[PDB]
Amino acid sequence: TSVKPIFSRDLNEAKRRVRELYRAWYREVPNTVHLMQLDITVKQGRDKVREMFMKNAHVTDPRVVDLLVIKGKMELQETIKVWKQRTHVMRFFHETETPRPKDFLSKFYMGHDP
Amino acid sequence: LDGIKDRVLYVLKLYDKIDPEKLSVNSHFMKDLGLDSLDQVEIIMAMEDEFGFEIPDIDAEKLMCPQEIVDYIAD
Amino acid sequence: AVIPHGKGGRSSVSGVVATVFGATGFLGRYVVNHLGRMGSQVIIPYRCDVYDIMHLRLMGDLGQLTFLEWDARDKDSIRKAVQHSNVVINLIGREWETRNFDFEDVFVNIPRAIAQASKEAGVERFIHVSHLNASMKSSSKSLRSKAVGEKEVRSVFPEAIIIRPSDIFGREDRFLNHFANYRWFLAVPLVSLGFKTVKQPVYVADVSKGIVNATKDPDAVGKTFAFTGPNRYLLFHLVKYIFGMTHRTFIPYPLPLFVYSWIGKLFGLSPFEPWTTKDKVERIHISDVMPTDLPGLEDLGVQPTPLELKSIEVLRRHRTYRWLSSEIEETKPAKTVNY
Amino acid sequence: ASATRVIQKLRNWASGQDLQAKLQLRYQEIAKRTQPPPKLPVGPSHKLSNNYYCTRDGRREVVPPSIIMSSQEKKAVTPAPPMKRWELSKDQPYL
Amino acid sequence: NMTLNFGPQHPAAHGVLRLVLELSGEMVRKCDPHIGLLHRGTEKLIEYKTYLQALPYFDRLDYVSMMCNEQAYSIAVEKLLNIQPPPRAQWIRVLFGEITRILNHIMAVTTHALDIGAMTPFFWMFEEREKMFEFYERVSGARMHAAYIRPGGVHQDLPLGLLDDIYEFSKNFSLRIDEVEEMLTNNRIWRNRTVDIGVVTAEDALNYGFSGVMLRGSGIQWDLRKTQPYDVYDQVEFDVPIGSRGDCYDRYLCRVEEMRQSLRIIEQCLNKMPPGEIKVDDAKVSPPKRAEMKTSMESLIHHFKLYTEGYQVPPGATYTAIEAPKGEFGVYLVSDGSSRPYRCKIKAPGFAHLAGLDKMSKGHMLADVVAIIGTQDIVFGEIDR
Amino acid sequence: MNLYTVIFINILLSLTLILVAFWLPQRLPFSMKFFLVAITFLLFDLEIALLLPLPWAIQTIKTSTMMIMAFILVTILSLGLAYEWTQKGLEW
Amino acid sequence: RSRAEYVVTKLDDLINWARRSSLWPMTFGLACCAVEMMHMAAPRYDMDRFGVVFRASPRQADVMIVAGTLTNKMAPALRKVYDQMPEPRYVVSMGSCANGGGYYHYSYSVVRGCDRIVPVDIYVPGCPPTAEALLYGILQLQRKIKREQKLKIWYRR
Amino acid sequence: TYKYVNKKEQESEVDMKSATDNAARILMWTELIRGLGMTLSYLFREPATINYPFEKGPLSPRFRGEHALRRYPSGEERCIACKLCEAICPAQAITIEAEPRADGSRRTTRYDIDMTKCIYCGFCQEACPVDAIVEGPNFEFSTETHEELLYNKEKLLNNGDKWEAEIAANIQADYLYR
Amino acid sequence: VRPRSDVTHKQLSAFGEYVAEILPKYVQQVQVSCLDELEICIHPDGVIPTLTFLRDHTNAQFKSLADLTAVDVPTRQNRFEIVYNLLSLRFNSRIRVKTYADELTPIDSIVSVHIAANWYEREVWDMFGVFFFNHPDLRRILTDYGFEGHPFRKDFPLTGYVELRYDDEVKRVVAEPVELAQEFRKFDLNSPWEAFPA
Ligand SMILES: NC(=O)C1=CN([C@@H]2O[C@H](COP(=O)(O)OP(=O)(O)OC[C@H]3O[C@@H](n4cnc5c(N)ncnc54)[C@H](OP(=O)(O)O)[C@@H]3O)[C@@H](O)[C@H]2O)C=CC1
Ligand SMILES: COC1=C(OC)C(=O)C(CC=C(C)C)=C(C)C1=O
Ligand code: SF4
Ligand code: SF4
Repeated sequence: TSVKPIFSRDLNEAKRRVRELYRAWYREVPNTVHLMQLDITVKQGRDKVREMFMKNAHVTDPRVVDLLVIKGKMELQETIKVWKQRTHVMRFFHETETPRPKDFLSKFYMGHDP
Repeated sequence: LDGIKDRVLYVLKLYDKIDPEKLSVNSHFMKDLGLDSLDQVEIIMAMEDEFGFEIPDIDAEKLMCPQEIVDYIAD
Repeated sequence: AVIPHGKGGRSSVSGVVATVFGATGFLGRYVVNHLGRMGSQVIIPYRCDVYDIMHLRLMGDLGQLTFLEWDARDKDSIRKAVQHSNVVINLIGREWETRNFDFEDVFVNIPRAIAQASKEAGVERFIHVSHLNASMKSSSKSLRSKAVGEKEVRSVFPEAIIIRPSDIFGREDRFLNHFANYRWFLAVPLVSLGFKTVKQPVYVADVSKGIVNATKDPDAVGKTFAFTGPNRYLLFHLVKYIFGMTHRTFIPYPLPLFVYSWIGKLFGLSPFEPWTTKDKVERIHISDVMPTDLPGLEDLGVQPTPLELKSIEVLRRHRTYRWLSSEIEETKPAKTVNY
Repeated sequence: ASATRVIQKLRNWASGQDLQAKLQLRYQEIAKRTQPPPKLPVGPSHKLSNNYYCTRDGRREVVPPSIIMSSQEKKAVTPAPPMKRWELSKDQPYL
Repeated sequence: NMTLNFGPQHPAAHGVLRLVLELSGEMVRKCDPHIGLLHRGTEKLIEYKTYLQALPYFDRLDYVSMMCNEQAYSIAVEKLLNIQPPPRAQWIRVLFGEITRILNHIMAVTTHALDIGAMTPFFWMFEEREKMFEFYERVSGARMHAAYIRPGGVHQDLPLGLLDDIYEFSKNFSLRIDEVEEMLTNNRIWRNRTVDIGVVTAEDALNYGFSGVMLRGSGIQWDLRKTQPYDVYDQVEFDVPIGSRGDCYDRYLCRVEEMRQSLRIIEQCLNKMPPGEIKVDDAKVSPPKRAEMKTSMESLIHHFKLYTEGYQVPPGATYTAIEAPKGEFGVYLVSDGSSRPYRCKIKAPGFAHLAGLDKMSKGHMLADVVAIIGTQDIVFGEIDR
Repeated sequence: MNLYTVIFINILLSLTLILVAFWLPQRLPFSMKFFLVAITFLLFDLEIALLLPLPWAIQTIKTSTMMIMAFILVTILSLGLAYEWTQKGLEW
Repeated sequence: RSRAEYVVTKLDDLINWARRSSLWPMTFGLACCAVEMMHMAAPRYDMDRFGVVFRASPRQADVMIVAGTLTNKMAPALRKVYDQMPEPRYVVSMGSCANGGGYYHYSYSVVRGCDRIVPVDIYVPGCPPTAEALLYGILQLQRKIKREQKLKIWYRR
Repeated sequence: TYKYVNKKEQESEVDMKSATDNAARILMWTELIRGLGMTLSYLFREPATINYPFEKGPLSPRFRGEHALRRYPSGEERCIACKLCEAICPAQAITIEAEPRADGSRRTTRYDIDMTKCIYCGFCQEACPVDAIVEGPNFEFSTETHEELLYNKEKLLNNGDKWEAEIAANIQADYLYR
Repeated sequence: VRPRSDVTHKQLSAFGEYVAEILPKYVQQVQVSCLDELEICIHPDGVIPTLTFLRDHTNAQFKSLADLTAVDVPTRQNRFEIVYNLLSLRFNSRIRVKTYADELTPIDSIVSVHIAANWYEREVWDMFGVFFFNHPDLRRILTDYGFEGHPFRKDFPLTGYVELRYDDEVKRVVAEPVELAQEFRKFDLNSPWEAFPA
């Protein structure tokens, strides 16, 4: 315990920042899908944003959250100030890779080490 | 104002998750109709468009029922 | 056999050594893609100069793709290609009867010799591809001839899977690009003003994935699957929709086919790959058959992908700078016809 | 080389320098190949006597850093003597 | 501001550079150079490689000054082992170090001109550069990427004809500098393109960590070769070519002078190279001679262990800086007692210089930026590492 | 006609090339400086015009007036240039 | 000789000679192999003699020489420049860094070969592949371009 | 010792003669003409290029070039699979697995140098005790396909047999140095 | 055996004491290596203060920042060991000030003290993940635009988790989990025998 605060004194204040970033991404998804001529649906993309913002829903510690948005903000900057081209963005969608089943029987049938 | 309220209701009706039936000016989706925190933020965003008015998070967080939205939109 | 080891991506092994004679094709390109992604051993018989098959090299890994010189008239070339393959996939097809190859050859004659040898070799399974709705009596010589083949090959190779795809939707496809390219033509002829020839497109990948899944599944033997699609369409919406995404005017004007078969004959005379074919024309206005058959997609494991979803990518090259940024959402969808 | 005198004279003039004296192309001035076999010298430590390694192994006679001011009147001292000003060259001070 | 990126394929971008330029009209108001296009992981790979098998990596960080780069690792590892190279080896490293600064400067001056538009200076000097590589190849076997300068001493003795051939090259090389000297030093067109462009003030240069010809060009007098004499730079006499004002011309003129001063140092090295051994005689640090390992057991054991396992340098950490042609090249090698390093931070004269591009290229045209990168002599191998 | 004959061959030769070339194979960049130059250019281009008849005007019987006129034109435009220099114009 | 086959063999021989004699290469300029070619462009081993252009923009380039490591940040670009080159186009992979990952194979930031990104025609080996060695590789591309028989294949197709 | 480049020692006050000389330098582009003279001069110099196929740029004995595995004059391959050539390879290029041959001798069942992985350092040449793996002179081994560049024992042994005569001469010239 | 002059080990040692005395609130340890190099060690809070004193003190002018790096000792609670190497062109001496930073306990930025650090601090964030407060523009410099993970951390796999290839189906470069065709052979090299007391 006894940790020093990075930018947010408590999960509460930190959550404020997450809200802002969500908004940012939400407002940006449409633009990217147009400035990058990505073949995705704005709605679809906006769900992806939600996915990511929740993939890390479990974090309880304020410090971890604060870094997470710093990093998140940095990603947005790379996508609104466009330095990240389609190949970079579409990677988020994991479009080419073949999905792996998580069913035990499925894995048994395919991989030595699951 | 009633029309404004209609606009508010209109937006909600549009949002997918919100259920038209449960929807009522007194419904608090955050606690009632089951909208997630993030969803509430998204709703406010749609309102910001329909009403062309920006809402600070501080206040937006305070707005969790459509009536409350109407009230803020009012002022 | 080859025990399948690995995590599933390139540089891994799946144990499918497969001759694929017509890989250079639009469908082919995709077939080699998945086979290579999975890690299968792919032998690609080719006749066109090496320059044209370079696009296939990066697909697949080192020592996973082997290219062999092969001539259809020369039986020996087919013989050595299948020497060490255990799966043979036949995608040999064309739309324009070429001077030295007739629809029979490209569809029935050659695809027979091939499977014939494959058996002599002892290949476990042969997949033969023939166009959808292919009656031995269908109007287009092409479709009928293809039908003739699916029969024969069964006698040369029993229990040989016969996937029968509809016209395919994909980048570099004809079905979608052809119509979109009618732009050059000021008017876009459409027999019966593009009506009563409901058509069900199928994404190329879906077809490819399906085909690949066949190679690695015991359920398919003697099966005549039909990869069809996720939605049917009267040719009218399709044509306009295309023009819609291309953002180019749509001027549907009906043209009596009897005269139009003649237009196909005209371009057909072209020495360099006639753009339209008498046999094409008929095919285009040949109504898509109904879906009562060994199911293909989904049945073989891939859920079809709606046309509108990826249409944007196929038709983008045809737009103008003005519309390049435009997106699918801005445009409208076409309407299906369960009929 | 192998240039008619006139071309050389034009060359030297147009360039403004006796380029012939210092040609870039190499001709029979470069060290011949197959120079004689080399018997290289063996250095120190090859003595067969009084050559104990313990007396010639700086590798690990090195010790852990010396520590000052560990946490666990007086004149001011600089990192080192103030540097000495460099002096202008004498062959070619300027240019 | 019409954002435009100086994309990698463009020749002026050194192959990998994505300068996001904001063009306020043709005048460029901001640059945000996006390096990283050649980051190879050079310093995470070294942690997994023994000290000798990581030497090669140092020849590929700045790829135009190979041996001077591998003289910084060699000095570092040598410090951490409290071993010193034999006298002949130190002269050979100074001989090869100045051949590399002539080689880097011919690279920097001629390619800068290629960018500005002068094409002939590159061809005349590049023929003089293959003459020089030959010296690398004749001493190591590789035209570039030699691996000759080893962590202790150098690898093999100079072939018996090299010093005569280095004299013949050095004897006639100065006319070759004189010739581009006439063709690109007074041309009003060069001066106009180079003079008063990218002026950097003295204190700003120290603050931005420029540390190189960029430091010396604005008049600060700092050469790690005279201030902190590494190897034998205490027994050779040379004049640091300090420039006065800082424009890209004064920096060019300084680079042309250092080529001339290096010929003065190369002369001294050929005139005074000592008879002796080229690698320290401790079999523990430098591998045993081919005949010895094939006739004496102590030598085979020492050859087997050194090649298979390593020197096992004593635990410690050092930052050793040498004056690489670009500027101060330093290796912060942290070492556990293990034969393979723990960290190797390559300070690249170039990471600091490219940072200065935004400040230096201020109130300047699209064309000036091409000169600004050219006068930093930036090779992206060192910056990207 | 003789010119017409030559010119159409000239276009034909070029159209032939491009045709074979295509057949054998088988947003806000603005700086007033740029606009300003174009303008100056015409002010100078117009003057070139008022100066072009000078070869015929040399033979004019007056002569004195010719030169008096021509010298005034060149001088007044050059002063225009002078003020262009003095002002930020021509200083890009 | 008289045969539609002979006329179609001789005319590609003509088309192949033109592409072979004038290959305008486009060097990305990654890492150091670009230097070992700047030496090929230089006077000891002129490339122009052979009909090679020292500097050619992508749209006017017949050959792309990938010299140097193709990091995972330059890959997305190489493909773009390869994709934007005119159709008749060929790739020469120079350096063990490009044809295969070379030193830096196991790095997390280096693509293990440009063959993964762009189809490669001739692979020139060597850490700094010597400049003659590149010149041999370019000459090997010319031998590959002579053998191609595009017109013959169209005639018997 | 330092040296000022581009530092004007003093302010030479303009003298008409000086001014004229200068003005002439700007007006009649005198220095520009000086530059043209230099290039005209070389136009007359002999070009340094070599006919590449017919003539070859000189490489001395230590040139590393292409890997080869040598054999004893008797015909027994030199390698005895000590596998330290694998240990010191910086790039992880050489892969060696061995087993006692029927004769009972030690030999490598598989020796694979991945040349695309190899960075031609020449340490393997250095490390081998029997000096079985050597850096051969040939540099021209460019290959159409990536697989050809990967080399197994048979290609290297064959490479060794083809270039053994020159490899022996090269090692003969440089062994005293090593 | 290298020649060592104790003049320096004495000069530098004294300076160390001088710095320590002047900045006792932050200096924890000040040592001189056997290689005559000083290495004041400061509490992370003393980043701004200790540097500034060295950049602007008449008796210790340390004008240029040679390098900013972060070794990562995973065992150490504070994982990173930010090391700043400085040079004094006036006194021809270098010093190193090294602090400790854990993954989520950021260090102050010295871009104010030396603008050289603007880039190196971005380099330390990209590779190791330490964060620098008050940095003008902290953003990945060396890694790819979409890279996930900090690479030079000792806990990051060399080959990494993603590699790129061109896929025809999608006609675009596409990441895939890394699949290597010859894994990095991990030779164990440490010998079971020590060398000296050290
Ligand atoms: N819309 C569609 O694409 C549909 C296709 N199909 C079937 O799927 C198969 C693949 O179609 P698709 O890829 O579009 O066809 P393509 O026109 O792309 O050609 C397929 C391949 O067949 C090869 N080929 C054609 N003729 C000959 C010949 N005489 N000798 C040797 N090889 C030959 C071609 O090689 P090369 O170019 O080197 O000669 C090519 O690589 C076809 O057989 C077709 O019947 C069925 C329904 C719809
Ligand atoms: C000397 O500095 C550099 C160049 O510019 C002159 C580059 O062109 C290039 C790359 C250039 C090409 C296109 C060969 C590199 C690698 C370089 O280091
Ligand atoms: S191959 Fe050798 S030389 Fe070419 S880039 Fe990679 S390392 Fe530098
Ligand atoms: S070192 Fe020489 S001998 Fe020992 S294995 Fe490698 S090659 Fe064979």
